[PDB]
Amino acid sequence: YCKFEXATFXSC
Repeated sequence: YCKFEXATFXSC
């Protein structure tokens, strides 16, 4: 899986 912040994603 990949982590995200909605519209601020910056992981995975």
